[PDB]
Amino acid sequence: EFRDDACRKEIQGFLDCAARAQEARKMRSIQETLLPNKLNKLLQRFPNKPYLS
Amino acid sequence: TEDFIKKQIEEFNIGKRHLANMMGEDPETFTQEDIDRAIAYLFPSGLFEKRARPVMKHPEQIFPRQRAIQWGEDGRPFHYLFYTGKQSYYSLMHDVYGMLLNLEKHQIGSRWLIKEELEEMLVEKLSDLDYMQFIRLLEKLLTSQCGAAEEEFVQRFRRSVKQLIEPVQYDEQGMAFSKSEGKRKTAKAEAIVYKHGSGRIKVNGIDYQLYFPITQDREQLMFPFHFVDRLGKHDVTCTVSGGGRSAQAGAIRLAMAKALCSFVTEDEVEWMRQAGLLTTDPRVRERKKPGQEGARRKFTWKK
Amino acid sequence: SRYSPEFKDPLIDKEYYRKPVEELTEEEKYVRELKKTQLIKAAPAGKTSSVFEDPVISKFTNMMMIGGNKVLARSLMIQTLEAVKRKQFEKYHAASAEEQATIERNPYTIFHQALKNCEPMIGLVPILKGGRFYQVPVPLPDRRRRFLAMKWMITECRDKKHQRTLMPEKLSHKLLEAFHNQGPVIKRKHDLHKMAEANRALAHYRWW
Amino acid sequence: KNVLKIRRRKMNHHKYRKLVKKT
RNA sequence: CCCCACUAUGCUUAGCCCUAAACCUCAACAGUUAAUCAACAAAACUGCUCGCCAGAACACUACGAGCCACAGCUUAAAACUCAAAGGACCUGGCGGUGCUUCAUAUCCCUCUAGAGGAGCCUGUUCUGUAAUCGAUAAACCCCGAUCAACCUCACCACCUCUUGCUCAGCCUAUAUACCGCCAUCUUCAGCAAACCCUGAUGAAGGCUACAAAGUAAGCGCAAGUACCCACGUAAAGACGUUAGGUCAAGGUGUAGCCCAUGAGGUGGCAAGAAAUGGGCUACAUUUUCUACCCCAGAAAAACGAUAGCCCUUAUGAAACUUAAGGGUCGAAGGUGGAUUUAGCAGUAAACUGAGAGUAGAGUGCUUAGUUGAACAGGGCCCUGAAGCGCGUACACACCGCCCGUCACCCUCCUCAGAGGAGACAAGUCGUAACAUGGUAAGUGUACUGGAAAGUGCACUUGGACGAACC
Ligand SMILES: [K+]
Ligand SMILES: [Mg+2]
Ligand SMILES: [Mg+2]
Ligand SMILES: [Mg+2]
Ligand SMILES: [Mg+2]
Ligand SMILES: [Mg+2]
Ligand SMILES: [Mg+2]
Ligand SMILES: [Mg+2]
Ligand SMILES: [Mg+2]
Ligand SMILES: [Mg+2]
Ligand SMILES: [Mg+2]
Ligand SMILES: [Mg+2]
Ligand SMILES: [Mg+2]
Ligand SMILES: [Mg+2]
Ligand SMILES: [Mg+2]
Ligand SMILES: [Mg+2]
Ligand SMILES: [Mg+2]
Ligand SMILES: [Mg+2]
Ligand SMILES: [Mg+2]
Ligand SMILES: [Mg+2]
Ligand SMILES: [Mg+2]
Ligand SMILES: [Mg+2]
Ligand SMILES: [Mg+2]
Ligand SMILES: [Mg+2]
Ligand SMILES: [Mg+2]
Ligand SMILES: [Mg+2]
Repeated sequence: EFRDDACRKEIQGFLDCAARAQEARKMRSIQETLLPNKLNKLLQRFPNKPYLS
Repeated sequence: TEDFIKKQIEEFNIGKRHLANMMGEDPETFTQEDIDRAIAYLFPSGLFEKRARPVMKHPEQIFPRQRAIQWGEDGRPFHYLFYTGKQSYYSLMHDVYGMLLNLEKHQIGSRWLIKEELEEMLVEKLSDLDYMQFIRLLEKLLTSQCGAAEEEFVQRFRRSVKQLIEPVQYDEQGMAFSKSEGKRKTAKAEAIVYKHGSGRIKVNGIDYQLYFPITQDREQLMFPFHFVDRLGKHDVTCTVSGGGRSAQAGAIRLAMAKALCSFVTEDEVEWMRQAGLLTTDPRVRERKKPGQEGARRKFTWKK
Repeated sequence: SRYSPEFKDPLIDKEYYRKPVEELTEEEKYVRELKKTQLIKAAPAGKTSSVFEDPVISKFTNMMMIGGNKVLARSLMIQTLEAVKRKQFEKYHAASAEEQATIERNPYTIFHQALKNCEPMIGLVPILKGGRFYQVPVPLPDRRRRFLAMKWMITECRDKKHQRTLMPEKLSHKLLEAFHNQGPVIKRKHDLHKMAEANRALAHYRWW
Repeated sequence: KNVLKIRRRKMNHHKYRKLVKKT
């Protein structure tokens, strides 16, 4: 009957899991910040030549 | 041109002597500050922008830095990097790179100048990325155990970068006190805090609990003394005017904290500053703008 | 914001400022040294180092405020606390010594516990997948949970059902009900949880 | 290339088929 | 279009039919890579041969002819009509366009307060009157007006004057001739003369920082300045967009009136069937009255009008109609639907003054001040913004273009009268095509349907699938 009194362990697990999900989002974002930008810079350094120079 | 600058210099000297005569001052000891004061008196102009007011300065300060001709009559440019178009900047880069090579073979008090400072040094126009590259090179030079022979060069691009305790006075009866002032919104308060006291506070001649019947305001008055744990130790006399009850309480709080700084230790003063007791709240009412209800409230849009 | 970005919010804790220098880790000493050379905002007029200062009650009073009448809001809050304490004292005295062990008389504790009980664990947020929004159940941050508890309490008090009943009495009665895990606020929290469970089938519509 | 010519031919053919069916 | 059922049909046999975007839209054979080559595409050519082509549409058509074909296929014209049709690109807009990243009171959720519900004030639209004018999506709607009893006044009715206050006059038309001052994106940051280069010297384009053709004076931003800081608010905000507003601030070109469209005088309209916009008042208990300006006492079905009626007073020559005060009455209403406004801090909200203009007149406007909050964390359906791309039959630029039926008139052709084509040309019903054209488009063929067209089978890209892994 949704009485939180008799579901404390499950509620606490749910809350801690949500907190860990937030932490995972933050750590994943910072870590993500090879990158397409770096890869494009390297390709620019060594670009394709479909013509004659 | 250089001849024009020389003529301007001669005219400036003649005018300096004439102005010394006009002001009756001695031409020999007649300085630039005196020139400025005399010109301000003679040609009073209230234009807000100081650069718009009359100026009689030396031609060096008046005219900008004119980059000299970089090639002789033979047509051959003087500097070996002239054709790069940024000869000064590239010479600097080349020298720094040479220093880095030499170092590689052999082995809060300042800041890096701004791009404008570098441009003025080189009398040349640069780019954001040029400045960034130069700063990265200088950073590498610094980190690479730059010796005195290198730090001498490095410093050419380095630019240099606590509550004021009021004096303690003594009343006619010899008891020590400190006086301070503080403004909040439209309320100004002057507070006198005695070295030894029983915590009594008299505001405008009225005891604090009667002047500030609001528990919030009395808490504000308590906060300074309570923080440094001196409740009941100092007596206080405050004269406050302007603003409402809350603004007056805040102003008295600021004045009391500033005065109490003198009677607390330096660590206590720094702690109060970090707690915000000593910082003047800059938040003041924003002026209403025409065509909108309030400072930010706009008239209800009619799509 | 009249405060430039350089300005930092003041910290108000006599214990923190009196902490021994030896107890400070390298990073903590560095933080103190940095703050020695930082700009700090002026202490807001809402908080002080008063040992009796309660941030939760301060925020509740702010939420209860109407049109910048801090005086009236604070008066209502103190009246509510006094009413709660008086009711608890009456019950304590009228109660037997055995149950007096359980009867609690600290109004601050009663208020904190009532709010914590009312805090809704899982909320319903609109989530859009494929162009259609649905009320997906979702975990809530602690800030949102506390705010929802306070807002439900205040709105329940402000409802017009209790006519000619002063806000101190209304709020004290509702707070006691919540503390004993009863009343319209707890009913509303359970209703939110029930709706979330009913819409449990849409949980996967969330992506974060 | 656009298909304007194909569309014109298609419309003409559709009209012709409809006319033949009609008559 | 989506879902279900089922048939011809797809299958086997024997005949017919002989059409496809039957396209690799690139003929067969032999040869060359040298001095290139409109554009794009799949580089440019040489020799030889066959077939084919000669403006568009009429036209995968009519006739003639042939055929196992009978609503068919192959070959295939002409008359009337037009100055174009067309192929490839560049720029711009547009996309119910792709990916990525954002919006910081901002597009959605989230916080606060509101509007949308009642009365009133007021603007507008409508109705009415003899009775102005202008704005009238954003960017109008307490707007021109920091203001209408007479005046203001440009309106209507009547009367009056004619070298007229003016070396006349005209608030007469033209903001789609203008100056003047402005909204608008703009809550932007780009605009750029003068040069240089790239494209075969086409319209056009000009970036990579471990840098690859850009340099740029000037303008804007920025900087500087007012306010209380270096923060914030102001101010500022270029080139242009909407032929955006104003010929009624004034002037001003063109046109128009001159015994009147000019001038003067008296009076008079400026109301509400009703809708709608903004604001004020409330719906109360965090309330109402009293004292005080925050330690009170009462009220509490009463709360609630600044509405109505009566009286007085202020200004004025004129007051039922303007304002203030008082008396009288205590009305609708009980926190309001989808929808929608503002706000990121001394802000929202509440409260208190002052000023502009008037003789007097606003709940309006400008502005000083007091108290003084909550959320500020997630996302991309929609709005939008940027970047990089894709498509493009649009170029008056999607409020675009354009198809077909039906009826609207002439030319020509076939025809026993009726059909067909074209042109002219405004309509009616849809939105089939051009953007992923909102179901990708189309070829052949079959059935179906006002109508474009829909669907079935195969075929084409003259569509895409975002082009390392995810
Ligand atoms: K309302
Ligand atoms: Mg046709
Ligand atoms: Mg094939
Ligand atoms: Mg055919
Ligand atoms: Mg035929
Ligand atoms: Mg025939
Ligand atoms: Mg908004
Ligand atoms: Mg209404
Ligand atoms: Mg008008
Ligand atoms: Mg109009
Ligand atoms: Mg008159
Ligand atoms: Mg009048
Ligand atoms: Mg006239
Ligand atoms: Mg115009
Ligand atoms: Mg600026
Ligand atoms: Mg501005
Ligand atoms: Mg216009
Ligand atoms: Mg107009
Ligand atoms: Mg006239
Ligand atoms: Mg009345
Ligand atoms: Mg009178
Ligand atoms: Mg009454
Ligand atoms: Mg379509
Ligand atoms: Mg389609
Ligand atoms: Mg098809
Ligand atoms: Mg069908």
